[PDB]
Amino acid sequence: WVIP
Amino acid sequence: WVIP
Amino acid sequence: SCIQFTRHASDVLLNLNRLRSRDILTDVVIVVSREQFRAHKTVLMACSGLFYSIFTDQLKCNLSVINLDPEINPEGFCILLDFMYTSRLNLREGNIMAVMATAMYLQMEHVVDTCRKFIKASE
Amino acid sequence: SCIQFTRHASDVLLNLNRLRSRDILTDVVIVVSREQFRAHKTVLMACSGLFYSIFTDQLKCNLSVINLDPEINPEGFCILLDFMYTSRLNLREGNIMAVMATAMYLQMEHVVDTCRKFIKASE
Ligand SMILES: N#Cc1cnn2c(Nc3ccc4c(c3)CC(=O)N4)cc(Cl)nc12
Ligand SMILES: N#Cc1cnn2c(Nc3ccc4c(c3)CC(=O)N4)cc(Cl)nc12
Ligand SMILES: [Cl-]
Ligand SMILES: [Cl-]
Repeated sequence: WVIP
Repeated sequence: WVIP
Repeated sequence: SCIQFTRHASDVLLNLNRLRSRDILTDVVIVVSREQFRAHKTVLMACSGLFYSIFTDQLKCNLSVINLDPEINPEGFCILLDFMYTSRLNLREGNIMAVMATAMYLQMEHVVDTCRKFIKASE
Repeated sequence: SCIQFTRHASDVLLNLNRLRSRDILTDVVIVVSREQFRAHKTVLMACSGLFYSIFTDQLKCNLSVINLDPEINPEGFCILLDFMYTSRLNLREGNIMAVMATAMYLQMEHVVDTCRKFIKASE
């Protein structure tokens, strides 16, 4: 999971 | 396009 | 010896979400209490262990309407349906419990994982 | 303020290709001369300007069989259909001309681009  |  | 187009899978998913927004080739309505959500069975199966089980069933595969358990929260479902079609999860303090419960029911393990990690960080 | 699962779009596409291999929820047969290819209209539209045009048509949207132009090469179509469902393009010296012609007909601009670049490098 990432900060887009 | 890339070499996978 | 294939070559691979990096953005292809994302581009496909973007067009599947455009089809959903325009209600094109949607083949099921998911009923969550008083709310209805139109979707494509193939996308639902590709994202959810629950829908994969439902739509591989020789009878349920032909249903146009699927009613979820009355304990399922419509907003939580909405957030997860948006995630299915975009890879983006609108996870907030006010919705995390509903999102995690919905993801457990829908059998969306990666969403459950992250909900568990975000909850553990706040305790 | 969304979070994003990096592998989600690829995971969706992998499951769409699994559905195709098992012939689950396929809703169209593409006929290319003597050969037939089963697929999902939603994936075809998401990948191809030609299929996007065909399946948004108020009459063609309901057809179960689509016949391509007799000049279309079945292997070239097969290679492009595999690309649609995997992001992988089996581009070879022996098939590049057929793949490029098929990609132009199907309106798959990124495939056309690369075919043009690979041909330019060999001349
Ligand atoms: N054919 C087919 C096919 C269509 N969909 N699909 C799967 N869908 C799925 C099943 C379980 C889970 C998820 C997705 C996300 C998650 O957390 N669990 C799996 C397989 Cl092995 N195959 C298929
Ligand atoms: N709704 C919808 C929807 C479904 N599919 N789709 C598009 N599919 C497409 C159209 C043109 C081209 C390609 C894909 C690859 C290419 O080279 N050209 C576009 C839009 Cl703007 N919208 C949609
Ligand atoms: Cl997931
Ligand atoms: Cl393309």
